[PDB]
Formats: sequence, structure tokens, C-alpha cells
Amino acid sequence: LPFDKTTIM
Amino acid sequence: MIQRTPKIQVYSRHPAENGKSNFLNCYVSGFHPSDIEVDLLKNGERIEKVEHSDLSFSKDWSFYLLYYTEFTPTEKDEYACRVNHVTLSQPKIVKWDRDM
Amino acid sequence: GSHSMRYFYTAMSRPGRGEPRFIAVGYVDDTQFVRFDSDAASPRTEPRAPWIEQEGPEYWDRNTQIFKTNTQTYRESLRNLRGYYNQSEAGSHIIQRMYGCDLGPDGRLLRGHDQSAYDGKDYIALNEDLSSWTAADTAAQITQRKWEAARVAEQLRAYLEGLCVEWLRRYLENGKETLQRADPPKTHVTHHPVSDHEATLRCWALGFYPAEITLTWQRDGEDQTQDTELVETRPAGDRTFQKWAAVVVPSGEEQRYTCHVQHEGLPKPLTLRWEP
Repeated sequence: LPFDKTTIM
Repeated sequence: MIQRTPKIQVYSRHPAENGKSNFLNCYVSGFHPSDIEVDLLKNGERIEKVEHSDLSFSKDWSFYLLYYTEFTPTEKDEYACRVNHVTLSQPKIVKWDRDM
Repeated sequence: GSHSMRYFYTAMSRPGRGEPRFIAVGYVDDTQFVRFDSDAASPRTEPRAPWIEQEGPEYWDRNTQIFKTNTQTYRESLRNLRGYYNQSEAGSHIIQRMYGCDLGPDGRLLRGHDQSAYDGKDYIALNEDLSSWTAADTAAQITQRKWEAARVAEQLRAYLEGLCVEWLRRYLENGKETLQRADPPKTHVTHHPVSDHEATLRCWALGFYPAEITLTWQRDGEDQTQDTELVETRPAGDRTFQKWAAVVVPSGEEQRYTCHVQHEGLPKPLTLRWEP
């Protein structure tokens, strides 16, 4: 299962 | 921009025996960026319906892909892989050798 | 006995040819099990190994949600990094990300990983402490500040120590018949004259899993590192891997040479020689 938080670089 | 040229290997899934169905593989690896053109050739002509793996990369960030098709090797039919990439002036043809 | 899970993301802009492509693939060890591709006719997370197929629609939708969000996020990240480097709108650029967890033979978390790169160069990585970042340059320092504000390291730490390990364990159990089965290499040595004076000995390893293997040639019991041609380990296409190592030897000093083969699938390491 992938990591669920995205954060713009 | 730093670019890396593909390594290319052409080989069979199973040890080659004439008249017996097998898979012809072309493995391209160590390249960057990821766009790449790969064809499998039978006596110089492009084979249809060739499949490939999903784009992935190694710990050094370089990409790799496997291209494959069913084939029946014979004594005198010639197989090859034709690869083009931004790093190459013209496509590179690597011939299939049973002992490589 | 030692296992890992990784996800590999590739985001690639292509000015004049539509929006940036995002593709994610997931691996347990050397086995791919999932893919998502923003370019697919109908983008959704798809199974790529038999043992993942038993996951229910709520798993597939959850993955698909995450990767769809990532598609949009990476498009913004590409715009931002172009700006950080004062790059023109003309060129194609790539962000890559690889992250995941390593387990030891007891099933415990050995360590976690989360590294990103830009055009194939290290850009930002989570340190082994899972609490601080290493930024490659002044551009990456901007991302670092953004990620500290969003408390990214703390969230990743929780994932890597928690969900990553738990799901890896689940996959290892569900796929135990393949993922926890080490297939030993089938081996043989070939001999081909190159001239009157010299011959090639080629030591073959075929049909093995996982990909990790050691193939060496020794002459009189000493390693032939500089004289061995050693091809990259390559996939057979049926989950298994192939490799060979070759030395050019004087005729007929062939018996002075031995090929040594180490792999998890073997009861005992092998010593092979050419058998005329």
C-alpha cells in the first residue's frame, strides 16, 4: 500500500 | 542535462532449441531520460504484437524495460533488437546470439 | 529471509505533447505487483502479480485515489522545480521518487527509505533517522522548507514504521509460495575457442529468484576480477533471472579455472569447471 499524503515540492 | 545511453541485451527466456517455441527478450537498462524506442526484428523486419514491462528504475535512477515476444528459433532465421534513444545518433542493432 | 517493499514514481513533462505523465509501480523484492499510469485510456491501479488480485475493490479505489492525487501534485512539482532552476518552458524534465521499507529475517523494520531525484540527479532524501532531510542544492532547500511545514517527515516515519511494514507482511504471507521461495540457479560452463591460443569459458546461471547472485571466476584459487566479463543480471520474463561471467583463458590451462556461484536457493554454494 502506497503512502497517502501528497506534498507539492 | 546529464543523459545516459542504454545497455542492451538480446536473449531467450529458455535455452534455445530449433523448432521449439520460446520467448525472445530485449532488455534495455541504465538509460536516462526514459523515452526509448525498441523493436524486435526477424530477418531485418519489425515483429508485431511485441510486449513490454512497466517503466521502472534502478537505485542509480536509471530506467529499465524488458521487451518480449514469442518466437520459434530455427537454424537460419536471424533475430535482433533495434534500439533508439536521445543519446544515440542512429538506432543500434544488437543481434541475437544463442551463447550470449 | 530479508524482504523489502518499494514504490517507484516517475513524473515526466513533455512540452507541446500534453500534460506530464505520471506512472507508479510497486515491488516486493524483485516482484512487481501493481502499476498506475496517467496515460492509460482509463487510469486506475491495476494488479501485476497473482497474489495481489485477492485485494477487494476498496483497496483498488484507495490506491487509485492516491495515485490520481499524485498525478496532479507532481504536475505542480514539475512546474515548481523548473522555476527553481530558472529553466525554460521548452525542455522535458523528470522527477523520480523511490520509497519503502526493509525488513530483516525476523520480520522487523531494518530501515526506511524516501528519495527523490530531478533529471536523474539526487534532489532530496529522507535521512535514515526518518526525521530530517538531505537537500542536494539551493533549489532542493526550498522543497525541504515546504516539507517541514507540512510535517512530511513525521507522516512518512509513521507510514514507514506502520502501514508499510504491515502491508509488506500481508503481501509476503499472501504471496508466500513465490515471494518466500528462492529458486536456485541452473548452471553450466561453456567453452568456445577464440583462436589457436585462447578460449572463452562462460559460466551460466539461469532460472533463479531472487535476482541477487554472485558469479566469479578464479584461476588457481584467486579472483579474476579485472579479467572477467560480467553481464548485468537480466529478467527471463517468467519471474526468474539470468546472468553469466566469462574469462578468456590460454589453451589448455582450462582446469586452472573455477566458476563460483552463490545464491539463496542453493543448498550449498557451487564450484564448477569446464567439463570437456
